[PDB]
Amino acid sequence: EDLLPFRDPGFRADPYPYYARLRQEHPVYRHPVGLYVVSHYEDVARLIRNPSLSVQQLDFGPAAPIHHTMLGKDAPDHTRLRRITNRWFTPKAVEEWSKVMRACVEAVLDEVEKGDGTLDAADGLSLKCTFETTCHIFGIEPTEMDAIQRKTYEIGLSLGPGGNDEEARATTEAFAWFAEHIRRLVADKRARPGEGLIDAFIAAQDEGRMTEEEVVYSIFLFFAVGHLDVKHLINHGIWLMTQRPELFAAYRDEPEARPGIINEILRIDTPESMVVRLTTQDTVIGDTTVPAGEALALLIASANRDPEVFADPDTFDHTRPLAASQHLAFGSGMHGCAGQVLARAEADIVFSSIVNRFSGVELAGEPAYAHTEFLRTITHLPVRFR
Ligand code: HEM
Ligand SMILES: [Mg+2]
Repeated sequence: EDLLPFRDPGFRADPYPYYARLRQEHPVYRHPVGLYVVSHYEDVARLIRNPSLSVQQLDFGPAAPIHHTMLGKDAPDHTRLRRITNRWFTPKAVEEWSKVMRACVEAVLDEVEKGDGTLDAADGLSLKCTFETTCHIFGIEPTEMDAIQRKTYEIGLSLGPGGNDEEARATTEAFAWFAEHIRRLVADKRARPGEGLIDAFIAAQDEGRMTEEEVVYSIFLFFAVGHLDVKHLINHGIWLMTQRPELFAAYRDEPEARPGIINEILRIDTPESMVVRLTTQDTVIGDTTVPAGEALALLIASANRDPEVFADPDTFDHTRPLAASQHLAFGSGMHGCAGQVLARAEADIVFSSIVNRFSGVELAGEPAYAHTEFLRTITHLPVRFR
């Protein structure tokens, strides 16, 4: 705990002042859990691109199956796996996915506009539409959305460095649920092939480029990333529009401002706080040398609030230089988000659909949260459109 008390409710609600104290006093902090925590932008940016840091040799504990996915592999296995999916998430591919996302979003807003204008924008929009888009990509009908959201969040608790024993058991149970669910999806597609990403994983398996477990857990990974951080971008952006009507107006009236707005939502409340790596050689980080064999937590959320890069960093300003494009919310280096183009498209579709159809959005109740040391989480976001 000490300077980063992961399970403390105050820290989870607002960790930014804790990051600021670390940046000032301990840029490389040896945390009691056995992590070296790295809080400055300059150091995070260099390390996340350093090819000597490993994910494959990290102990993921109950989340070990992530080692059967690109997220849990070092090169060359990383390259092998990532090359299978690269063509599915290019700007060209995203043009197709955008039509699906747009239709889903527009259908939700049609129900809203025909009713009383109220919506839980979390379960009823950001989750629903990102999940349905992911299922279209895979080539399946949408089912088990609630379980998939819940069990992804459960796994997230163990990926956070504050995870405990009870959370670990729920995590292994979640992976068993996912593997059973996904094996049925794959069996169905072997029996009746389509043209979706699941079909592409099956083809890769049949060509000897992936194992059966790599197929199953890679589908898991895309279920999780297809909705988890992107729904926070959407949720937090909608919440900001309820608080800041000038942001609603700018999104609608200034198309050139839109990347800057997306970027500033991501910078101010980074959906995933950190990425973890293992050193494989003595690693110099400023005035500290970390031995080989040590786990590093690269605090992207702290980097994103570092005043050496972002002036007045705790203030939301969508008009920042270079559209706030220096943020590290999508990571960087070998593992830099494979879904960035899709995520930015999905968020843009939601925000543009809202501001082109309604005059404003307001809160219709108190939001609910489930923040952790690792994940920012809006669980319920009751709004009214007009
Ligand atoms: C705002 C939304 C998102 C944010 C902030 C985000 C952030 C990140 C970050 C920080 C990582 C790096 C993890 C590391 O270095 O350990 C990552 C990896 C990845 N993300 Fe995203 N992500 C988002 C949306 C998506 C979406 C919609 C997809 C869907 C394809 C996706 C797919 C991935 C994949 C597959 C990886 C692993 C890449 C690799 O290991 O080479 N992400 N994401
Ligand atoms: Mg329509």
